[PDB]
Amino acid sequence: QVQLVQSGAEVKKPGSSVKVSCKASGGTFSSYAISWVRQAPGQGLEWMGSIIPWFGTTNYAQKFQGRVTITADESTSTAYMELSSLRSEDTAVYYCARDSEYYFDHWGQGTLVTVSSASTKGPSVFPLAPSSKSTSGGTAALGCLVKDYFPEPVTVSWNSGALTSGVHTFPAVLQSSGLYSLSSVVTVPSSSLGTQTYICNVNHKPSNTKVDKKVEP
Amino acid sequence: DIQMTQSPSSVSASVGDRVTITCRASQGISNWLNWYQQKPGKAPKLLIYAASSLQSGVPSRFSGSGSGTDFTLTISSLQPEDFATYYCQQYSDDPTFGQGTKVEIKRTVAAPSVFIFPPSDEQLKSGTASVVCLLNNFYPREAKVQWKVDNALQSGNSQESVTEQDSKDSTYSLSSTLTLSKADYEKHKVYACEVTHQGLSSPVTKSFNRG
Repeated sequence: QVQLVQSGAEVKKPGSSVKVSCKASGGTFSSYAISWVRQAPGQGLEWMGSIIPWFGTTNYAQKFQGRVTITADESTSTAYMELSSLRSEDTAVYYCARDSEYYFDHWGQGTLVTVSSASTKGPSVFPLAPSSKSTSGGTAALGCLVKDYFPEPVTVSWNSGALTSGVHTFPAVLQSSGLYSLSSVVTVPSSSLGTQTYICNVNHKPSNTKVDKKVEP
Repeated sequence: DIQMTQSPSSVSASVGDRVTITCRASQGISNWLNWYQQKPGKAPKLLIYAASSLQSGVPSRFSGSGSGTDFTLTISSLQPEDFATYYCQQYSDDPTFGQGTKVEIKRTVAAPSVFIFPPSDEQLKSGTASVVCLLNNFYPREAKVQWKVDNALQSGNSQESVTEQDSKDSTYSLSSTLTLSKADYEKHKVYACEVTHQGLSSPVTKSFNRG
């Protein structure tokens, strides 16, 4: 299987530099180029450049020439994208992709880099307990409230990814304070609330927040 | 250099419908035109390369055609999982992308399932009270939530967001959070989320009495 695994989300102050990594599965570096593509949140896609891990040769898009450096470490099968002199408009999800020179056929999961001078804050995680007020025809809704964090993103899984059916993880809301909040909910059988364990796994990589919250009736 | 223009900006269509999306280049790019599918929050996925070559594992209902400047992506039988934004990309010169076409699915009316969550003991101890109202799996997306505290309409103390369309049942869900101080929360009895939606003939109230 082909997989490209990128480094975590980061906050960076204006004028600084960010370096995103991209760990490729075996065989990739010996047969393919690696491209970097960015996507401003709520916007479209923009190619930054490519590296051929074989020869170490690079090609950069005109608009990033001088600001971007793409490197490859063949010993670890890891590619890197460094973007210097960061400005507010460099806030985007950065993707690495396997590049045949004719298409991008596999893409990393993406890395959200937020360029901001504001303080990083980890969320509090509160349970949304199942009760008589969250039942409907034999089903029960439960969840987690992930409150007061900056910047994006928070990711939520349930039971370490083993619970996906009926999960809704909502887009973040921006509070008046500049902090974000989000909810993640799941609907389950009401019958088994006494025997099953439900844990929301909340990650906020910019603040090293990693919280596993058990949600009980 | 080469600019890509996609049409339309969005399409809404029923399951089984034929969907046609077009991509135009500012100059001739031969057949070096790729199509990607992107789900909200996820990485783009290659569907078609070299204008008309179907990527491995991609359903056959996807097809591409064109050469030169005018290109089309066709979904022959739209499925709920086809909800996504679709991007074209030229690779004749330095790669550039179209601005995307959002494809959404039309389906039958579904009323929301409405739930309410009082503040957790953990949060109350910290000095804040967030009350969450959940509207599950409704269609269409237009839904109205009003918060009432002791029958008094609230304003300025709530935030809400809606999900992207569901990839299996084509519905939407909505979460609304009412936030007040612990002190304010304990001055009132009844916390009510009142929901208006096409699938409901009258507003539906979901409420609890504090305690």
